[PDB]
Amino acid sequence: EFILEQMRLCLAVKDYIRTQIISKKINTKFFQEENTEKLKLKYYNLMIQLDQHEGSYLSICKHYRAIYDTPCIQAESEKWQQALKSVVLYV
Repeated sequence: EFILEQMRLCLAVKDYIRTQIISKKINTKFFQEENTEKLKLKYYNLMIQLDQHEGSYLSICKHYRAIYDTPCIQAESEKWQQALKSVVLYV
């Protein structure tokens, strides 16, 4: 949480390069979602904003495919519908 929090602060500063620099320290430290789903959701909801800046239209597809985590995501049709719609829209 500590190392993830300052990413939003850097976004507030509007310094994308530093955000992309600091984000690389969490890629290998996955499987933190075994008991903390909301932390994983918060993490994924930031690279979407980050990559939307310049032109990256395919990595965000990978993120939305990664929103296929614990059925605490897909058992909520009211938002699961658009969660699975946006991936096929962005492909």
